[PDB]
Amino acid sequence: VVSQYSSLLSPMSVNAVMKVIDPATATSVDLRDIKIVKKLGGTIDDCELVEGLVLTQKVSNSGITRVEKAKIGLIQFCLSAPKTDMDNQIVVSDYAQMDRVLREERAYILNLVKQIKKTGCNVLLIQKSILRDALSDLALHFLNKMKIMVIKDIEREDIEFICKTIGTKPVAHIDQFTADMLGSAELAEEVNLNGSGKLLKITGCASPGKTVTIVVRGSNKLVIEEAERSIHDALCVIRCLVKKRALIAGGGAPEIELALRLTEYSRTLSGMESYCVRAFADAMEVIPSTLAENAGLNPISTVTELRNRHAQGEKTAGINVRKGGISNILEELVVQPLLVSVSALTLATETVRSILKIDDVVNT
Amino acid sequence: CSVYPLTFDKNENMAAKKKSVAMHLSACSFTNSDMQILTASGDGTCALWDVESGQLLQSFHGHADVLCLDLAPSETGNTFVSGGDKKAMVWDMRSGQCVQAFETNSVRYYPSGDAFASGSDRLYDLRADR
Amino acid sequence: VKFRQDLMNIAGTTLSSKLLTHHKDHFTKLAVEAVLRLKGSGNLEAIHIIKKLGGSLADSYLDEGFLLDKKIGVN
Amino acid sequence: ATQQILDEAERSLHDALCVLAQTVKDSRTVYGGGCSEMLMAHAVTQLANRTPGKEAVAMESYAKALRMLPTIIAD
Amino acid sequence: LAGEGISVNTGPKGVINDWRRFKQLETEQREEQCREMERLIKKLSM
Amino acid sequence: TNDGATILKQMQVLHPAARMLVELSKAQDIEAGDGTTSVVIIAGSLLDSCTK
Amino acid sequence: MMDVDHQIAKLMVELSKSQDDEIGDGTTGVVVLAGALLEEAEQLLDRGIHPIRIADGYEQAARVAIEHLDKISDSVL
Amino acid sequence: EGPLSVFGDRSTGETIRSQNVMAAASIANIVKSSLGPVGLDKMLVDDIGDVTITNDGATILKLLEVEHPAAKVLCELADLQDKEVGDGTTSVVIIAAELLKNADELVKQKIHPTSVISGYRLACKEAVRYINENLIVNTDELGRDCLINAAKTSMSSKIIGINGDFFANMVVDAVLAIKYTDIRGQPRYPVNSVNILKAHGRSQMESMLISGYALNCVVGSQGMPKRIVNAKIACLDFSLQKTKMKLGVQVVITDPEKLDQIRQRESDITKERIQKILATGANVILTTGGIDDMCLKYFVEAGAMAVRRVLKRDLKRIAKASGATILSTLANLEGEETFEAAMLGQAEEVVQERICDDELILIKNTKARTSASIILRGANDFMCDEMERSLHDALCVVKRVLESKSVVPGGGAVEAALSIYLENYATSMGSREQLAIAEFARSLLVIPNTLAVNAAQDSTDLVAKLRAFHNEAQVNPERKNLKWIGLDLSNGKPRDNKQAGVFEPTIVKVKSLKFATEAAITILRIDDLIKLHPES
Amino acid sequence: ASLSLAPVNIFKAGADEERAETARLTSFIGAIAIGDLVKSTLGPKGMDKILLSSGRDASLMVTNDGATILKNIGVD
Ligand SMILES: Nc1ncnc2c1ncn2[C@@H]1O[C@H](COP(=O)(O)OP(=O)(O)O)[C@@H](O)[C@H]1O
Ligand SMILES: Nc1ncnc2c1ncn2[C@@H]1O[C@H](COP(=O)(O)OP(=O)(O)O)[C@@H](O)[C@H]1O
Ligand SMILES: Nc1ncnc2c1ncn2[C@@H]1O[C@H](COP(=O)(O)OP(=O)(O)O)[C@@H](O)[C@H]1O
Ligand SMILES: [Mg+2]
Ligand SMILES: [Mg+2]
Ligand SMILES: [Mg+2]
Ligand SMILES: [Mg+2]
Repeated sequence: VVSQYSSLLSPMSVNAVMKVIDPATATSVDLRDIKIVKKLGGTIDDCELVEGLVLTQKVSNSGITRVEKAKIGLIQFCLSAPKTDMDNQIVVSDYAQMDRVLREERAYILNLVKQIKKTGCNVLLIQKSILRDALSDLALHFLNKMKIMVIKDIEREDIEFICKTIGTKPVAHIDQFTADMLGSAELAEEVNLNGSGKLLKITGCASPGKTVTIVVRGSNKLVIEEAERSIHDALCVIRCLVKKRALIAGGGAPEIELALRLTEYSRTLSGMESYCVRAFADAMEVIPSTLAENAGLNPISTVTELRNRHAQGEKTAGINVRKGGISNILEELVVQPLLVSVSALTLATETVRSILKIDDVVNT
Repeated sequence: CSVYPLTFDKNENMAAKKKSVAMHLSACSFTNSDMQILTASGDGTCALWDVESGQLLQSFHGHADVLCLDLAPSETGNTFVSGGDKKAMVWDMRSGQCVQAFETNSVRYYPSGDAFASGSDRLYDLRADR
Repeated sequence: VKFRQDLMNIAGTTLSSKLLTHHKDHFTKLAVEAVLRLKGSGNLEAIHIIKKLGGSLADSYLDEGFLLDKKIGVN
Repeated sequence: ATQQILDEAERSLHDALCVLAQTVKDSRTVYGGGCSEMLMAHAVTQLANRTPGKEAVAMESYAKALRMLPTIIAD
Repeated sequence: LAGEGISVNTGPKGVINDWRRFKQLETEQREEQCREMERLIKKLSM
Repeated sequence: TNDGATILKQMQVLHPAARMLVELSKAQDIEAGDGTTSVVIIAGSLLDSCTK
Repeated sequence: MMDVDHQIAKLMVELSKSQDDEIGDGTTGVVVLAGALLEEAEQLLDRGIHPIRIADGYEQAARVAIEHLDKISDSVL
Repeated sequence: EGPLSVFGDRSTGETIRSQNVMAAASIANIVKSSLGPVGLDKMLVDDIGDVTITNDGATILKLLEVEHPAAKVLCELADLQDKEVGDGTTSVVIIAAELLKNADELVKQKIHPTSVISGYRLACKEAVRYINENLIVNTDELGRDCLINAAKTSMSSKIIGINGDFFANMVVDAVLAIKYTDIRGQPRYPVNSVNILKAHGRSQMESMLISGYALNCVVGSQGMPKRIVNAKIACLDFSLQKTKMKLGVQVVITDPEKLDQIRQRESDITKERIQKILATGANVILTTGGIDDMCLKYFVEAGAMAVRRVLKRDLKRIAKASGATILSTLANLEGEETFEAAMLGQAEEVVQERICDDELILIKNTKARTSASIILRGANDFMCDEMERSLHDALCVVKRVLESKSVVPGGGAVEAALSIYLENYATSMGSREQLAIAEFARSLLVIPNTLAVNAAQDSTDLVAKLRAFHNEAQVNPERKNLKWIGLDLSNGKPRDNKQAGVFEPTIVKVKSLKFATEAAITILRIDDLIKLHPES
Repeated sequence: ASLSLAPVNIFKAGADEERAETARLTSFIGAIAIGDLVKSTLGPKGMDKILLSSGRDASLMVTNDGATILKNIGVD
C-alpha cells in the first residue's frame, strides 16, 4: 500500500540498514537493531528516521522537557526508602524515634539524589522496578529541584537497546555511579505529535553505535500496520542483498527463463522423469501468468511473448505494468536479490517432496 | 478465579506494581519469598517465574493436566507439592526433579512439614511415603 | 576402520526409511560424527538438536564446537 | 522448510543416534533387508520339519510371519 | 471397527422383558399422540 | 495486508496441507523476508502438476 | 440408480441416459470423456482463457475428430 | 464448504467493494444532515434513557455502535480529525465517503485500483498546492475582525450560532488571555487550559468569562471565610491528615509511658506542618489530597480558605497563573522541613460564588500570568453540554487561526475552485489517472451540494453558478476576485465570502483533504474479505 | 478424487458410497458372516438353529435347512 510513499521509504530503509552494519565486514544483518515505533496520527509522509533513541515513556518531571548537552544516566536501583532483601521492620518505642526515622529517610533520599547530581547527570532513566518503589515522590521532588529530567518505568528488555544507542552503562548500586559511566548526547527533548501523544527523542550522541529507530505514522491503525510490515519487507530485502551479493531481474523474468530452460533440460531426460521435469517447468510458468492476469493483460499472449523473447536470447525481459506490454525489465529498475528466488525454489520443492511422502491421515 | 481489577484505583501506595502478566492458569500462588511466583496450566506443566526479572526460571512436567499447587515455605526452593492424574508429586527446585510421588484438587501442606493433606473430589506422611 | 564402516552402514540403514533418505549420505556422516564425538559415553542428552526454521534440509550441520541459546550481559 | 519437516528430521536423527550408540555399546551386527528374518524363518522351518504334532503347524505359522515381514517390505 | 455382520444371538432374547416393559409405555404414548394429532395441525393449520 | 505470511497466518486454515503451506510461508519469511506469496504459489502449482 | 444432489451430476446422468437412448452402448465412455474434457478446461481456465473460447475449440476439435472417424471407418456385411 | 476449508465466510470481487462503499455511504448519510448553518442537531439515546443532543460529527460517530470495519475506519478518521485539528469533522467523513464511492464507480469500469489510487494521490497533492498558492488570505491584513469572523463561522450550525455575535468575542478574549511565549520565541496558545464550567439557569447571554480561574470545588469547612481580598495561594500536592508510619515501620511499646506521647506526635506532626505553612502569610491553601477535620479547624482559626480534593490539572493551571509552586512535600536541600514565602501565588480575589443553587470558587485577577475560564448557562444539562462542545470547536478554530496566519473562504468556495482547477488539470496528466483526478474533483463538490440540500434550495443551480464563477475566475486574469465567491445559505445565492466574513483555517481544509484521501486509499486497496467465525 | 472424499459433496443426505478397499472389506465380511452362520449345520453331525421372530406374532422355528435360515434373517 505504501507505493506513492516509496520515494520516501526506500532511501529511509536503505539508510536504516546501512547505519546498523559494517558494509566491509558484516555477513548478516540483525533487524532487532532497527526499532520501529508506530504512532497514530498524521500521514505516512510524516515517517521519520531517528538516528538516536525514541522512548514512549513520559517524563515524570513537570516543567522540564528539553535538555541540551544532556548526560543520560541509566539506573537499575530504586530511589526510595532503604529496604534490604531480608525481611526488615523499624521498631519505634519513643516519640523521638518517629521524626528521627522521618528525618533519616529524608537524609538518605537527599544523599542519593546529591550523589547522582554530583556526577553532572541531568537526564535520568530509571528501570522499571517491582516489589520496591523505583521513584519516590520525595525523590522526584528532590530531582526536580536540581533540574534533572526523570524518565521512569523503563522496560527491562530495552536496556540493551538503550545502552547500544546512547552508550550508557547501566548502574545497579549508587556506589558505582560515576560520571565516566554516563552517556553524553547532543539533545534530549520530549515532543508532541500534534495532539496525538508525546515522544521522547534523544538525537545526537557521542557514540552512535550501530542502532537506528524508525517512526511510522498514519491516519488509522490498519494502514500503519501495513506500512510497518512493508518497511520490514524492505529491510529484509536489503538484508538478503547483504547476505548474498547477487541480483536478478524481476517481473517474471526468472520464472519464464526457468520454465524454458527446464523444458529444454527435460527434453534430454527420456523416461518417466522427463514428464515430471516438464510438469515442474509448466508449474514454474505460473508466476508470470498471475502477474499478467493481475495487470489486466491477456495472460496467454503475454506469457507466450515472454517465452518467445527469452528464447530469442534476452533474459532480462519481464512484465511491464507501467508500459502495459513486454520489454526489458531493467529499464523499469525492477530487481530483486537472488537469495529470494533461490530460497523460494528450495523451500517450495522441499515442501512438495515432503507432501508426496504422505499417504494416510490419522485423527488422534 | 480471583482476578483483581486493572487500574488498582489507588494513589501510589507502592503496591500498585503487580506484574500479573499471566503468560501461562489454574493454581497461581505467591511463594514465601515474594521474588518468585508459581503458576500451572492445563498442559500438565508447572511453571516457576521470578517476579523481579520476569522470566520463567524453570518449568516442571512430570504428569495429564495439573490442577492444585501447594508450596512448603523454605526459600521457596526447597519443595512444592502438586496434586493435579491422581498422582501427588513433590518437586525440588534445587534439582528440578520429582523427589517423591503418591499415586492415590485441594491438596494442603501441613504446617508441621512432615505430612500434607490431599483432599480430592489423606494425611500422607513424607517420612514414610504412606 | 571396519567398525567405522559398519557404523556408516548402520546409520544409513536406519535413515533409509525416514524423510532424511533424500540426503542419507550427508545425514549419515552427520550422525556418525555426532555419536563418535561422545568418546564411548552413552549419554544421548550430551547431543543437542536445535531446530531452526528456514533453509534447506541439506543446510543442517554439526557444529565443530558447541552452541548455546542464551544471552550475554549488558556491558 | 516446515515445522513438521523439522520435527520429523529430529525424530529420524534421534533414531539414528540411538541405534549408533547401541552399536557402540555392543558391536555385534547382523544383515538387514530381510536377511535376518529369512534366516530365522529357515531355522524355524528346519526345527518344525523334525517336530511331530500340531506344534509343527504352529512353528510353520511362526516362520510364515517371519517371512511375511520382508514380504511387507517388498509390498 | 470391523465384523459388522453379527446376526446377534439370544442376548436380545435375554432382554425381551425390559424391551417390552419400555415398548408398552412407548406404544401407549404413541397412541395418545396419534389421537392428539388427529385434530392438531390437521385442522389448526387450516 | 498484502503480505503472504500474514495473510496465511491470520486466517485459520484447517486442512493439513494448508497448515504446511503456512509453515512454508513462515520459513520463507524467516530466511528471506520477501517472496512469501511466490513460494506458496510455486508449491500450489507444483502439486497441481503432481495431480496429473 | 445414484442418489445424486449436485446439478452437474444430474447433467452427467442425463448424458448417460441420452447415450443409452440413441446408441445403447458406450454409456460409460461419454462420462469419462466429459470428465477429461472438463479437467483440461479447468487447467485452461486456471491459465486464463475465456470458457466460451474453450467450448469453441472443443467444438471444432470434435468436428475434426468426427471427420477422421468417418475417414478411418470400415464397412461390414 | 469448498476447497479452502477455512472456518468463516469469504467475499471477493465487486461484492466486498460494494459492501465497503455501502458502509461508508451509511456513515456519511448519518451525519450529512448536520452540515452547514442550516444544519440540524441530533438526539442520541444511550439505551438507558441518557440523551445527548449534538451537532459535532466526532461525538456522533463515537457514540454510535458500528460493526462494519470500513465504517470504523471512517469513525476513527473523524476522531483523528477532531484530535489533530478540532474542526471539519463532518466534512472529512463526507469527503472520504464521496471519494470512495466515485473510486468504486471508476473501478467497476475495469479501471485498476492502482491507477485510481495514484490519481487520488496526485489530485490531493495538487489541491493542497493550489490551496496554499491561490486560496489563502493572510490574517495580518485583516486584524482582530478576522479572528471574530472565524469564530463566528465555526459557531454557525451550533446551538450558540445566532448568539455568535456575543460568543465570538468571549472566545477570542479567552484565547488571547492564555497566550504565552516559549523558547525560540514562537508564541503558542494552550487551548483547553481555559476551564469550562457548565451550570444551567439563566439564558445564554448570561455566560460569564472569568478574568482568572474557576474551580468546581468548595471550601472544606463552613467555618472558614468565603472571600479573601488579597489571596496568598499555596498549592500542595499532599494530604493534610494524621501522620501514619509507612508499611515498613512498626510501633512496639514495652514501656507503657510512651504511648501517649507517640499518639500526641501522630497529630503534632501535621499541626507543625500546617503552622509552618500558615506562618508565611498564606490565605488560600489548595491541595490535591484530603484534609481531616482538625486540619480544617486550624485554617478556620487562622481565618484562611482551604480547598481539598483539587484536580491535578486545575492545580497546575492555578499555580502557573498565580505564580505559585506545587510542593509535593515540605523538604529543603538542608534536610529540614520548611516553607518559604517565594512559593506563594498571588490573586486579587478568591470568592465562593453561588451559581444556580450550587457554589464554586472563583480566583479573580491572578498576577504574573493571565488566565481565563468560561461559565456556560443554559436551559438544562444537554444544552450546556452542546454549548461546551461548540465552544471547544470555536476555541480550536481560533487557536489554528492564531498559530497559522492563513485563512480560506468558507461556504464551499474552496471546493468549487478546486473542482474546476483539478478538472482542468487532469487533462495534462497521464491517460488512466485523468479519470481518477476528474472524479476526485467531482467528489470535492459534495460539500456545497450538501449545504444547498440542507438549505432546501436548488442545489444544482447554485453549484452550477458557483462553478461558473470559479471558472471565470480561473480563465480570466482580471476576474481573480471571484475566488472568494461561496454560498449564502440564507438567501440561496452566490456571495463573496471573504467580504462576508466567512473564514476557515487553511489547516482544516488541508488536513481534511489529506486524511480523507488516505482513508479512501486504504479502503480502496481491499478486494477480498475473510470473516472468521467466532470461537465462542 | 472420489465422491465421498471431495471438497464438494455430490450425494443426497443419507446416501453414501464405499470405494475399492472399503467395498471389498464389507462384501467379504458379509459373505464370511453368512457362511459361518449357515455352517455348523452341515453333514450328518450338524446341529440345528432356533429362529426366534421379533415380530408381534413372534413365530418360533427350529430348523436345519440352510435356505430357511437365510430367508428369515434381516440382512443389510
Ligand atoms: N536400504 C535398505 N535395503 C533393504 N532393506 C532395508 C533398507 N533399509 C532398511 N531396511 C529394512 O527395513 C526394515 C524397517 O526399518 P525402518 O523402517 O528404517 O525402521 P523400523 O524398524 O522402525 O521400521 C528393517 O528391518 C530393515 O531390514
Ligand atoms: N514494478 C514491477 N513490475 C513488474 N513486476 C513487479 C514489479 N514490482 C514487483 N513485481 C513482481 O511481483 C512479484 C511479487 O512481489 P511482492 O508482491 O512485492 O512480494 P511477494 O514476492 O512476497 O509476493 C515479484 O516477484 C516481482 O517480480
Ligand atoms: N455563514 C456561513 N455562510 C456560508 N457557509 C458557511 C457559514 N458558516 C459555515 N459555513 C460552511 O458550512 C460548512 C459546515 O461546517 P460545520 O459542519 O459546522 O463544521 P464541522 O464539519 O466541523 O461540523 C463549513 O464548511 C463552512 O464552510
Ligand atoms: Mg528404522
Ligand atoms: Mg515482495
Ligand atoms: Mg459397452
Ligand atoms: Mg465546524
